[PDB]
Amino acid sequence: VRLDQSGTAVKKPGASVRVSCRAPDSFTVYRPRLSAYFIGEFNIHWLRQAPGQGLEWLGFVNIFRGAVKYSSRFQGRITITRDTSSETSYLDLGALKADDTATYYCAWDKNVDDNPWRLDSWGQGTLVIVSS
Amino acid sequence: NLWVTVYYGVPVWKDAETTLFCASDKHNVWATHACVPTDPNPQEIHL
Repeated sequence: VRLDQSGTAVKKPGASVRVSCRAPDSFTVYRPRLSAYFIGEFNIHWLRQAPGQGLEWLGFVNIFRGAVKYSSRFQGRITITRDTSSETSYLDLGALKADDTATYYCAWDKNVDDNPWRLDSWGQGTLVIVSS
Repeated sequence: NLWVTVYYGVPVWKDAETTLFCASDKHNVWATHACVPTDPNPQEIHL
């Protein structure tokens, strides 16, 4: 599935950042027995990569009703929301620190029991720069 | 002499009309998903 992300953003310390991740025509599934387009139970994962560092997991949102799980390293200053109408996901990070400069990726998770935590498709990545 | 003997399963067929169900190997107009999954190896017998 194709993922589209918002452009580069530059912020000052203590500000707030919002990065958009759109997954067109992928929020809905067709349960044939029920004969309708229902919203599937997909998970959109949010990850960041510091310059030259490894990957780090931020949190993921369940498309069905917006269930969220947040990494304890970011609890209290991160909010991941999705809009089923626009098929977009929003990462709202607050109290940005100078070490948050990273490329933030949104990933698509089919949420299949047989294969857990499968981040099948990835966005192009968004550069977020924080400095004074 | 002779006597009547009944046989089961003889290869005898008559022309007839009957309902035929679908089988096939995104959602489509023909509802091919509703068709039963066909056998991967069809059986064909030469008469």
